[PDB]
Amino acid sequence: LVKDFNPYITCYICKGYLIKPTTVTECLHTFCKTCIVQHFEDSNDCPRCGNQVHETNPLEMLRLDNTLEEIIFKLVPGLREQELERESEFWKKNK
Amino acid sequence: GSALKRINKELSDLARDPPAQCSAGPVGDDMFHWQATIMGPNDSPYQGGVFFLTIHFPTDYPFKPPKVAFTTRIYHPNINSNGSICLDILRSQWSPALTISKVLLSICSLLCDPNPDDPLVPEIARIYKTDRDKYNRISREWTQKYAM
Amino acid sequence: TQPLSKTWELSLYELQRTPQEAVSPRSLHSELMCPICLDMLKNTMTTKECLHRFCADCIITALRSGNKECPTCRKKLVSKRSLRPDPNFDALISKIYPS
Ligand SMILES: [Zn+2]
Ligand SMILES: [Zn+2]
Ligand SMILES: [Zn+2]
Ligand SMILES: [Zn+2]
Repeated sequence: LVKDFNPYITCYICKGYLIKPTTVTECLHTFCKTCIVQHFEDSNDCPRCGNQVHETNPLEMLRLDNTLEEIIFKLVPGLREQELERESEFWKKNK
Repeated sequence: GSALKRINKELSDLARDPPAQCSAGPVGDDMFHWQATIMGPNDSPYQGGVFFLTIHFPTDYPFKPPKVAFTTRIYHPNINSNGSICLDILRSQWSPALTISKVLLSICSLLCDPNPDDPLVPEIARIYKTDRDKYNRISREWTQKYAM
Repeated sequence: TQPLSKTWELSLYELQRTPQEAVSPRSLHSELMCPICLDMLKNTMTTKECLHRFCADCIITALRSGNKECPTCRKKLVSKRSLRPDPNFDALISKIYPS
């Protein structure tokens, strides 16, 4: 049941599936790329555990988790295509 | 037996995903002693050749590299008459995430693109640098003479 | 590879994106494998610099020694601080392969 994996493959910030999963390396907590990048625009704390990143530019401590993305795409078939479609709808409406 | 376990996994991986133009496996049921075969790469002057190698795994594999040498004589600036191979990843640059599959592929790339500024056979490196035609000619000749 | 300011720059799509609202384990072989022992990850430890994953025992044995580099991508591992346990990856593994 795809539902059973939700806790390990969803974003603590937006509660949806992890999209371009991005890891805060100091505490190894992972979020959508957009979610964590935008959070860091006015905070230095991990949104999950509150651990403060020590660099002036918190983006220095981010890494894309490509392995996790591939696992998520295999656990949630169709997700890869749904997000590409979602993006396509945006550009078609704005372009 | 962690080394033996690792070697066995590699064997299974090779059966599932063999490296292009290469094969390898135990000689007569000694898991720590393998033979490999490399078909001469198409791009290279070794084209058509069949090249045999011997592989000896150490007891603490994969944390120490395997010993890999050619048993087929070959005209190449980085491989000598003992069949010893000058290849970074076999010595100074080994890593425990490497496997025989990856080593064979690197050797193929070495056959395609020699490193004359890190040789084992000076005269061959000299010839490769200063006269490619002659290097190709003799490479091909040695391939017909030894790599049946 | 790319400058930091490029890597994390969000597209116009990404600046307005909304959540994506919430089969056989065999196909996950590569993703769950330890690059050192070639078996499924146990007691996962993950490099801070490159997010490469190894069994605790595997990477510890490798580092000592060693060259003090990530076995997968060769990046320097400045210290003991350079690795950290990944319990969430272990739990995901456990849900994929229950005991
Ligand atoms: Zn999110
Ligand atoms: Zn955290
Ligand atoms: Zn391992
Ligand atoms: Zn790495």
